[PDB]
Amino acid sequence: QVQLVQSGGQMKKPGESMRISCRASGYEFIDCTLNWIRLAPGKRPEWMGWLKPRGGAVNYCRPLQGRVTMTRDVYSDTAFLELRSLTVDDTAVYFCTRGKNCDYNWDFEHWGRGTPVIV
Amino acid sequence: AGDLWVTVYYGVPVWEDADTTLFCASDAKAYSTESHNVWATHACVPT
Ligand SMILES: *[C@@H]1O[C@H](CO)[C@@H](O[C@@H]2O[C@H](CO)[C@@H](O[C@@H]3O[C@H](CO[C@H]4O[C@H](CO[C@H]5O[C@H](CO)[C@@H](O)[C@H](O)[C@@H]5O[C@H]5O[C@H](CO)[C@@H](O)[C@H](O)[C@@H]5O)[C@@H](O)[C@H](O[C@H]5O[C@H](CO)[C@@H](O)[C@H](O)[C@@H]5O[C@H]5O[C@H](CO)[C@@H](O)[C@H](O)[C@@H]5O)[C@@H]4O)[C@@H](O)[C@H](O[C@H]4O[C@H](CO)[C@@H](O)[C@H](O)[C@@H]4O)[C@@H]3O)[C@H](O)[C@H]2NC(C)=O)[C@H](O)[C@H]1NC(C)=O
Repeated sequence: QVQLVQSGGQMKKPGESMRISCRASGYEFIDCTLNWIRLAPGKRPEWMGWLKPRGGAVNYCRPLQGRVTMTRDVYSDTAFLELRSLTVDDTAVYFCTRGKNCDYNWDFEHWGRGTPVIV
Repeated sequence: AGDLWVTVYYGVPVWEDADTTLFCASDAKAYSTESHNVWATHACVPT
């Protein structure tokens, strides 16, 4: 089976930045697309953008266009996400997520263990 | 002007001892393509 081990959830303050990693295993890191879906209190699970680790191709969600920055070290098979200009509202638990197969990104069978950031 | 003749049969159930090249067939149960085996390679035909 595949698994996505993640970073520890840091404690932050508004008007700052955060960076949370996500290491993948059990599959070819390049062949499949990875997402970042955070979950805040009560709101629908918010998808922020997918990352295709071939050539770092990305597609960010409209409200996050400007703050979000999804990268990856294809060598350490690690997925990175930076989020500047922090808010108490964008506070959430973060989950790196790849689909069922590489033919379809949106069936998220594989989730990573939640990383809890506090703002 | 005879009685018996040579008659030829194809598919006759006979064998002789022999040495030949033998190829490999694997059980194909190795799911992980990443972690591939040194003996049960991809060239092994499926069982
Ligand atoms: C293809 O071609 C494309 C187009 O050419 C390329 O696209 C470009 O890509 C680059 C990225 O590679 C992108 O760059 C941006 O860079 C920003 C960094 O700049 C900031 O800092 C500088 C430096 O200021 C400090 O240093 C100087 C001296 O060096 C000093 O004079 C300053 O006072 C200041 O010093 C301070 O500190 C010292 C410490 O000692 C003190 O002593 C001192 O007293 C000071 O306190 C600033 O100059 C910048 O300011 C600009 O941007 C701000 C943003 O609000 C403006 O307010 C500011 O007026 C100025 O904007 C100018 O340009 C605009 C547009 O023309 C004018 O309207 C305006 O009037 C000014 O003339 C920066 O503060 C970086 O921060 C930035 O990212 C941020 O901004 C974007 C929006 O722009 C946000 O969305 C982000 O979220 C970030 O907040 C960005 O990365 C270029 O902008 C981009 N080009 C365009 C047109 O967009 C492309 O790369 C190329 N190649 C490919 C492959 O595509």
